[PDB]
Amino acid sequence: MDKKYSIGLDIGTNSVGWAVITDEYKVPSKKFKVLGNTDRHSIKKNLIGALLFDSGETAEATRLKRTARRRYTRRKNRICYLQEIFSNEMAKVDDSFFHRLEESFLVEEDKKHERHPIFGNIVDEVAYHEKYPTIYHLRKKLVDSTDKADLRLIYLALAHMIKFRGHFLIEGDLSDAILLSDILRVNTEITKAPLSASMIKRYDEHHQDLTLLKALVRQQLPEKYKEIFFDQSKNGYAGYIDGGASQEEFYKFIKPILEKMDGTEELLVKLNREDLLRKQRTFDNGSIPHQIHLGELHAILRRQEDFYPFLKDNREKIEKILTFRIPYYVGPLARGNSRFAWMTRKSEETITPWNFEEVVDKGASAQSFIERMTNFDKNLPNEKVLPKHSLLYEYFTVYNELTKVKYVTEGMRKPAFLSGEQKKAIVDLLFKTNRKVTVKQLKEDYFKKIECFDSVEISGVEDRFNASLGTYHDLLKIIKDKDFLDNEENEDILEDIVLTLTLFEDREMIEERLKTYAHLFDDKVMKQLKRRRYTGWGRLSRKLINGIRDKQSGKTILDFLKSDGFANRNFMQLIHDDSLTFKEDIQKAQVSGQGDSLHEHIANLAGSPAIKKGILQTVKVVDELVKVMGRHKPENIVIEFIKRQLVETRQITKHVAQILDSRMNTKYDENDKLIREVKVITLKSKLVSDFRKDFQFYKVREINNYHHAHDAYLNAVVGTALIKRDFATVRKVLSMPQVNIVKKTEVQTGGFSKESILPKRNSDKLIARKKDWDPKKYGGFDSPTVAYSVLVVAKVEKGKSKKLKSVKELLGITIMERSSFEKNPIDFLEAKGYKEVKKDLIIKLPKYSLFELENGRKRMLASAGELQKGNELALPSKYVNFLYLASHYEKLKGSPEDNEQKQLFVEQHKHYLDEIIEQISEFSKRVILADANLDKVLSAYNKHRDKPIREQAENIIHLFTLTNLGAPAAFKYFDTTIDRKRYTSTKEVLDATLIHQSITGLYETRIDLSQLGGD
DNA sequence: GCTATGAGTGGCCCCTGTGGAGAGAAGCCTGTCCTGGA
DNA sequence: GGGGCCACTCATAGC
RNA sequence: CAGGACAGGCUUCUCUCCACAGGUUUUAGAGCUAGAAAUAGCAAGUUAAAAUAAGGCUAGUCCGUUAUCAACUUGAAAAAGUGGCACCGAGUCGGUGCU
Repeated sequence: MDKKYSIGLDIGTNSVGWAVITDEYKVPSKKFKVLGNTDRHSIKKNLIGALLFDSGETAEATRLKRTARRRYTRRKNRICYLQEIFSNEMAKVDDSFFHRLEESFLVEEDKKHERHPIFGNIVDEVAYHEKYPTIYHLRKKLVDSTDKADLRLIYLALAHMIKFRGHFLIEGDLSDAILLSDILRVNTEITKAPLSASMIKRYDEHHQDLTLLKALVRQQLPEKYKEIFFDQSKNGYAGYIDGGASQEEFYKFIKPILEKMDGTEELLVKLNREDLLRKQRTFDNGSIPHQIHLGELHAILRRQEDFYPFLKDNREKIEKILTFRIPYYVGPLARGNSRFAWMTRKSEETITPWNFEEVVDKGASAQSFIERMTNFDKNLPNEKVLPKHSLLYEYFTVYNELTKVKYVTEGMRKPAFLSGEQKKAIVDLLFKTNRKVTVKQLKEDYFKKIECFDSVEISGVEDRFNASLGTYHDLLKIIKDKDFLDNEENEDILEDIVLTLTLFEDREMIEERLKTYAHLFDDKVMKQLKRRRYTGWGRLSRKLINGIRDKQSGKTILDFLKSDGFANRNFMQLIHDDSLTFKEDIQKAQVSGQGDSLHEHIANLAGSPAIKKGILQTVKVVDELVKVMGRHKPENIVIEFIKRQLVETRQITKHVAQILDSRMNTKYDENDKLIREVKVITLKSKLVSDFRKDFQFYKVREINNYHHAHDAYLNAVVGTALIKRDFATVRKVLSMPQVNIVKKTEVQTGGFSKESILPKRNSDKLIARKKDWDPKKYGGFDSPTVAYSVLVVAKVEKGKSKKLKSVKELLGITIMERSSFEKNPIDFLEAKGYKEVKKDLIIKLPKYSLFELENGRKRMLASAGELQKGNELALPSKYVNFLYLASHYEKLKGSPEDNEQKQLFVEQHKHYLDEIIEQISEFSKRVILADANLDKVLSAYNKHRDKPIREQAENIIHLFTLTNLGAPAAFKYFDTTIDRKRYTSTKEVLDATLIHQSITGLYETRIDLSQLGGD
C-alpha cells in the first residue's frame, strides 16, 4: 500500500530538520541493507533525524584580496616604468645598481654583488647615513639647493615619492589655508616643500626630548634606566623602538614615570597633545594630498633638468606616472580571458599610461559598465528599463494615478471616467505648472474654473498626487522654452538627452555626447544642462508603454492611458485585456530559456549564499527521502545572535515553497492546468511555540541536537492537524533514543596558512614564502590548513641504519599540495619517503569523517592529528522538563496557579540532581574518557551542594558543554574554570570501524581498517 | 648507563583602518490595485 | 572560537 | 484567506570596480671601553630596499580564499544508474514472518 506519508521540515541557518510520519503521528521504521565488508548485514533505523553543516561565507574577503593584489601589481608596474626610463643613463654610471636594489633581501652568501645596496662600499654608505639621517633630509636638500647631485640620490628620492604618492580625494589643483595648517604644522620656514620641514622639525624635537629624558632619568632614577632603554619585552621606549609596541602603549606606560619626577611640565603637555617622541612614518600621513608630492617632484625636476637632458625630455612622462589613474568606470584591462572584464578596445596595442586615452573607448566603457548591471523588464525580458526621471515615465505615473480618479458632479448619477481632453487639460493646467498638486487645488482650478463645475466630488485620491513632473520643471528652468518641451518630434531628442544625462557621470563625456545637440541651444543652456545629473532606474520598458502598438487600432499603452474611451483601462487592466495583442506579445516574449539547473535557480535568489546552500541541502534531503519510500510521491510538505541569521530564517519560507511546488508537480491536466498532487503549507514558529508551551514540551538548546528533529516533527504534526492517545504518541516519539544525526563531510578550502609571518627558527614546520627562501634563514608562514587525510600502507626506512619497516598511519595533505597530490599520487607519496605504495588502499578521509570504536564510542576526524567527540547524549523527557522549569523558576510568565504548581513540582523532585550528575558521570566514563576533569566536576558538585535550586540548575546547564558534539569547549561551574581536554592522538582509530553515511544517514557502507594493510 | 624519540599536560597566539562610484535586494508604514482559494 | 605549536616532563627502544 | 504588481517615505543588507595609510619579515645604517672568555660600564635608537597567499599559461598592467563535493558501476567531465516488504518491542536499536 501507498501509506499516506508527510514530510516535515525545520530550516535553520546551519541545520536542516527532516521527519517522515504516517497519518497517525507514527514514524515507521525499516530494515536497511548495509554494504561493506563487515558482519552486520542489516540495521533497523527510524525515519527521523537532522543534518548539520558549517555556515556559508560571503564573498567579501575574496574581493578585498583581489583588489589588494591589483594594487600591489600596479604599484610594482609603476616602479618598473620608472626603472625603464632611468636604466639608459644608469649603465653609464653604475650598471649593477639595479641588481643590488633587487637582491637586497638575500643574505650575503646569496648576494651576487657587494652587500652595500646604495654605494657598494662602507665608507660612502656611512657618509650617506651621516649626512642625510632620513630621506626627508635628502628630499629637502634636492628641493632647496642648486647643486648637481649624483643620479642615484635623484632616483632614490623620485622612487620614494612615486611609491607613496598619496591619496586622490581632493579634486583640482591646490578656509583652505586652515586645512593646510592642519596638514602642515610648518609656520614660516620659506621653502617649496613644507612637508619635509615638518618631518625634520618633528625629528629634531624627538632628539631634544630624548636627550632631556635621558638626562633626567639618569639623574634621579638610575634603576629604571635599564627597563626603559634596554628591555624590549616591556612597553617602554625600547619596546616602542626595537619592539612591536604602539604609540598609545608607549604614552600609557610613560605617563606614570613623568608624573613621579620634576621638570616634566612641557613633556606632559606634549604627551597630552600626542607630540612627544613621534616617528616619521606614522598612521597620521593618510591625510596628505598628492599635490604636495607633485609639487615637490616638479620643483626637483625643474631644478635638475638643466643638467640631465633625459630628465627634461621625460618630465611629462614622470608627472603622468605620478598622476596616472585608471577610471573607475573602465575596469580591468584584460583580453577577454578575465571573467570580470568588460572593457572594449579600439585596437590591440599594449596599454601604457602615455597612450591610455587612444586605445580604450571611454564612453563605450561607461555605457557597458552601467548597462551590464541594470535590471531587465520582467514582462519583456528583451528590453532595458527606462530611467526613473524619463519624461514618458513621469507621464505614465501621473496618468496612471489619474486614470483611476473618478469624479462626481451635481446632477450625475454615477462617477464618470475622465476624457482624454480632460486628462490633457488637467495635466497642462496644474502638473506642468506646479510641482505638487492637491485635491483642493484641482477642484478650484479645473472643475470650478475651466469646466465651470463649482462643486465636484472626487474619489480615488485622499490627500494629493504623489507623482510629480520634477524633470519637466527642471528642463523648463534650464531651457526656458515650453514649445521645445511640448514638441512631439523632440520627444526622441528629449529621451536621448535624459538617457545620456542619466548614464554617464563625468562632465567631459556628457559634454562629448551632447556636443552633437549644441546646435539647438546657447552656451549658457549647455553649461546648465551639463551640471544636471540624475540617478536611478524604473521598472518598465519604453517598448512596452509606447513602443509596441495594437495592430487593430495602432494605439500604445500611453495612448490607451490618454485616450481609450469609456473603458479607461489602467496599467493593470491594459495588460490583462484579451482584446489586445499586448498580452499575446507578453506570452510570446516569455522566452523559453534553457531550464536553470537547481543549483543555478537557487543561486539566482535574494540573500546570502548560506541560505542558498540551505535550500539546496533541503531539496536534496527531500529527494533522498522520496527515493527511500519507493518513489511514491508524498501528500503534503509542511515547512516553517546576529540579526542576519534570523532574517534568513524568515526569508527561507517562500523560496522553499515555490521550488518544492515546482519540482513536485510536473503533470498537467487535459486543460494544461497543473494537477497539484502536493500541498505546500507555510507556518510561523509562534503556533508551534504555543503548542509546546501549552503541553509542557519545553525546548532546551543546550542538551543535544535532537531539538531540530523534534521541531520538525511538531511542525508536521501541527500542520497536518488543521488540514485534517495523540499526546501519548507524541510523548512516545520524543523520548526515542535512536535518532539519525549526521555531520556533513567537507573538503576545506581557503588560505594556505596563517598570515602572521614569524621570525626565523630551527624547526621543520615552517613554510617558505618563495621557491629559494629556506625558512631557517628567512622565516616564513606557520600552521598550514589540512585539505583532507589519506590512509597509507607502505614501508619506511627508519632509524640511522635506514631499516625498511611496514607502516600504517595517517598523512594529511595541505591545501597548497592538493593539485600536486591529485596530479600523480604515486610521485607525491614517493617524495615523502614512502615506498612500495599500495595504491588500492588509498581511502579519502575528509573532515568530520566518522570512526566507530568498541562500546559504541565514536570519533570524528577533525584533522590529521586531532579528534572530536562523536557520541551523543540521550536524556529522558522528565529530566529535561525538570531542568527547564528549574532554570526559569523565577522567570515564569503566566497565571499564578500554574506557575506555583510548576514551582512546587520543581521543589518535590530535588533528588533528580544526583541522578543527573550520576548519568553525566557514567556517560563521560563510557565515551568521553575525561577522568581528571570528571573528578574536578564531581568534587565541585559536592562542594556547592547547599546552593539555591535555580543557581544549581543554571550551573548544571553549563555541564552539557562537556558532552556536546564537536570540539571540546571550556565551561564555568560557579567559581571553578574547567580546562578543555584535547585529543591529540589519532593512532587508536587505525584499527577501528570506518563508516560512510548517506546525506540523510540511512544508506551506509562500513569498512574495517583492521583487515586492510595486513601482512 | 647514556642519549634520543615518542607521548601527555599546560599555555599562548590568530593583519588593521578609511575614502570614492554604482547597481540591486529585503523589510516596515499610506494610496492605487491584481492573481489564485472559497 | 578552534587547531597548530612549543616548553617541560617522562616512559622507552637502541645502543 | 494566501500570494503578487505600481507609486510616496523610513531603515538594513548584498554584489562590482578604482585608491590611500599601516603592520610583518630579512638585510643595510663600522658600537666602544676594560677583561683571554664568560662578563661589567659607556654610547647610540626616528630611516632605507624587496615580498606580502606557493605560482599558472591563455603571456594579459590577466588569473589564484565565492559556490559545488557519502560509497560502487558507466562517463574525460558535466551527467546517469545502482540498495525488499510487513508485524511486535526499545539505552544509540532489537525480535517475528514473507520475498
